[PDB]
Amino acid sequence: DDKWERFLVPYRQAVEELKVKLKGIRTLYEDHSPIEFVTGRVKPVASILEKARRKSIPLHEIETMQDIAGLRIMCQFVDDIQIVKEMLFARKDFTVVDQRDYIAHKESGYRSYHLVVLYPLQTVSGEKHVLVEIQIRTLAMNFWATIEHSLNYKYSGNIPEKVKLRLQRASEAASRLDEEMSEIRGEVQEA
Amino acid sequence: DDKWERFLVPYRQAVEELKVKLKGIRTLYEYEDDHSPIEFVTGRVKPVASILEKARRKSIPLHEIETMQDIAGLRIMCQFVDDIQIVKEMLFARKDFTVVDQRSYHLVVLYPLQTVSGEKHVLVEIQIRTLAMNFWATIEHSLNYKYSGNIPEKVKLRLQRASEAASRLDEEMSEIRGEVQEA
Amino acid sequence: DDKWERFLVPYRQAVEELKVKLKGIRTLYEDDHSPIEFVTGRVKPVASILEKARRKSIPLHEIETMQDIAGLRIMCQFVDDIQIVKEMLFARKDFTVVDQRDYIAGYRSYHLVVLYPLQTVSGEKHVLVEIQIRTLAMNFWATIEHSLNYKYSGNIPEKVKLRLQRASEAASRLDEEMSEIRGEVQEA
Amino acid sequence: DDKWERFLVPYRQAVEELKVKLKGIRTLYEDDHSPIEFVTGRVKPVASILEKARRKSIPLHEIETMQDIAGLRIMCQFVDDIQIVKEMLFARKDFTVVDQRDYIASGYRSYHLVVLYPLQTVSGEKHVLVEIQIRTLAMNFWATIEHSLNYKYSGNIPEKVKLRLQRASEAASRLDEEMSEIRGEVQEA
Repeated sequence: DDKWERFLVPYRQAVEELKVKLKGIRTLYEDHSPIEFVTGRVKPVASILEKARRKSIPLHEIETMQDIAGLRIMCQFVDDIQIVKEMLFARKDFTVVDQRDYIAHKESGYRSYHLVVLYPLQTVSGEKHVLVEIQIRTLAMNFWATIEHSLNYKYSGNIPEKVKLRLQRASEAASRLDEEMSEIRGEVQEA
Repeated sequence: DDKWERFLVPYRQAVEELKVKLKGIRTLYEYEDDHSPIEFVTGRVKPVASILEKARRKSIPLHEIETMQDIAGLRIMCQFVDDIQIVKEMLFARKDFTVVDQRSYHLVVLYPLQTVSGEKHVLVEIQIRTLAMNFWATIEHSLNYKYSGNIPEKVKLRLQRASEAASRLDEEMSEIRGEVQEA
Repeated sequence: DDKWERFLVPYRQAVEELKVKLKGIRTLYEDDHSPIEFVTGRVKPVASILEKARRKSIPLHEIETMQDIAGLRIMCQFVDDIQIVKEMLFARKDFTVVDQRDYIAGYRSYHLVVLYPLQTVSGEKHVLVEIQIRTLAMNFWATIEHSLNYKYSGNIPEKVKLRLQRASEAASRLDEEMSEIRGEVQEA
Repeated sequence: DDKWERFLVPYRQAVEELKVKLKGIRTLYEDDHSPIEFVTGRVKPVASILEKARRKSIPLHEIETMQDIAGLRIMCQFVDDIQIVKEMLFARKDFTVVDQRDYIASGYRSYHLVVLYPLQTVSGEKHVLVEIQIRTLAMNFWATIEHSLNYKYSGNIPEKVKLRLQRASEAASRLDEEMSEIRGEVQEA
């Protein structure tokens, strides 16, 4: 079982390196920083196994899983997301290998931009390329998604319809808040 | 002004001590693992510039700065409106400081800081807000800064609209929470 | 096994709170000489708790009496800094000192034990926390001694044991020359 | 003076990124003996850059040629670890080594190398020089003290204090020698 913890060591180190890197973006800006804060997480073994058994994964290719390592970048404004995206695409300390835009959204109201990078981790024995998922979200998107995640866990994937209807209303309310915020930003920018 | 950096030392330490304390609440829950009434905690000591400036707009003599309740400040952000009362009650029950005032919900605590030369009781303001309110409030504060306290009418309208949208979001979240708890 | 990590939660939080407090001392000083160089803290792993419980025959219902489930280490530059730190700790009002032992007066270290009034969700929990105060040279020697004793399962060969003893004497002489540097400057 | 802190921002970020990288080495090892005990990093204060800026003949036009505005220190338990860390650093591909100087071979002992770190910024890449020193714990202790004394006495320690500092460097060296023999003995497994 520490074969697991030995397997996850590079993923954890990739996340810590990328956290300090991405947090440097906001520091460099202190005008308006396009990043409010940054979090990162390596998937717990249980959650790796559960998803592997839910999506057809024999345990020998789990290394194909794109989100064992994950970061989340939270932005104040919707337009900040495109800015962060472009910064990430320009970085030379990793390469972007995949992306998908749920901002351009899901049936329940999930809003988030995803990309996956291949991070060239320097190890004791040389280089190891590890997949790291990076999501970019507004604060309001992140708030809604966090609640949805908690409810799906609490109800084991079967949220009762009365709660699901309200969750869907909350996603629209979060979306409207982001729209009003966008109007504020655009109006300030017509400087 | 090294006079300043020395004056602010206790305030900064009180904030760091209180941050680790309050962040421990969430930790206590999420082993548990049910719902933490705290989502996150931030803290800041007011910059020398902003202390002086506020001192001069409500007419405060330089020997009366230590009376200011918000040189040191923390902010506690909660998911749900109902969490705010839960956090409030937790803070009133803690024995490692005393609550001396209250009125976003804010309270002020007196923190018995241990220093090398003995004790120093320092005032620290604690604001408790929902995430949605914090988001609006951060933008309002920034605009108030950018426009030096006189926000233009075309921006203030949009800020009011954002405030209403934040309110609607908190209301839906509250309804979600209300449905879940009657389990 | 989930019972264990819930049991250790208060110990971890006590350590994190004490670390930030004790690191504040150096901050308060930094112009002058800080009696503290750095601060570390650790909660003993369940494995190590159980094993010590079995060597000093502690019923699992009595483990909470163990003084070093939670531990901090304070490292100082000079031997004289240790007395200064000791006095600071005895004067603090955010905990109470309940025990101490001085191996400075080849293992060298000062130990004390405090009772920390941890604020929890359900009220107060008083937790025992061991605080060791050491010079850098002392901590270095003790760290090596601990590692070897682990590698050799408590039975260090005589050829390694002789060198470890000479090393503790070298560490002690290093501290002595450092003390003389301090004693002279101080005689300003 | 705000030009100073904008100037130092990349240096600070380079140090923070390299700290997390180098601290990952020990983690990777824990199980086994880590050749690294701990890692610190520092950007030089404006005052100290300027003072060094030409008591050592450097125009502020070319401050960036200074190799130690950004600095890291790697502390090892054993003298033999230093060579291991050195070889690890030369093998890394996330920077390039551009200079080195060896005082393992006043009583000062330390191995130095200088790397060029390709910092990703908002405006593209910035290559910054970062000095990395590798020291035993006992060496680092002594050097920390000398540096503090050199500050107290504005760069010329009086000799009655300097003599003892030399005796102290010799005491640290002897501690390292016994530890080396211990390491040297255990490995003969």
